[PDB]
Amino acid sequence: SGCSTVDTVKDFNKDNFFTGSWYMTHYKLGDSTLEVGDKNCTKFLHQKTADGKIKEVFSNYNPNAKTYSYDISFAKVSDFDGNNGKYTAKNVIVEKDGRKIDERTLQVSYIDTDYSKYSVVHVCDPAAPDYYMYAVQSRTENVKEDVKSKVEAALGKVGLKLSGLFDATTLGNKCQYDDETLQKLLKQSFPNYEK
Repeated sequence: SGCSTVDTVKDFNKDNFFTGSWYMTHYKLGDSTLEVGDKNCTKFLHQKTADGKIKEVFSNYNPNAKTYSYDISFAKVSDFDGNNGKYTAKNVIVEKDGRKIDERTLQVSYIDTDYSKYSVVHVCDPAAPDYYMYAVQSRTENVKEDVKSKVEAALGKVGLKLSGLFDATTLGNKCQYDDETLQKLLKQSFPNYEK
């Protein structure tokens, strides 16, 4: 019980992964049937800087409530497990302006990625294992048709199929992403979490 350990991408290229932005297209969150409050449109921006810091800023938009939530993962190259797509991050839930609301530790496991199109991840809180997430992620709002099977294989490894996940792209026509806040918080200094 607790957080599941999943095999991860071998030879993780941080520099090509932690650049630009990603969209979360499909996902499973916990064991229970998904409620409308957990049906969100998520986009995140990240960056790895020379100092070795990794930073990821999430915009989570719930079309049903027309509300945004924001969180930021902070990690350092030295939090990664060797050369695998695996690491621990301090994830902070914040307001638009970056004020801390709550914080937790996440274990992030990249099951697979080709860097330029898609990634498949497992995220889990070692202190709240009932909060686990398996997610499909894309450089575009939809996963590009020509990698749909390369993705479905990855999900295969973890006992899942794409159709077995919430398709966030059913929200699409109502999906919104707070690019302004994303850009602003990425640049913004967080001395309580940097280092």
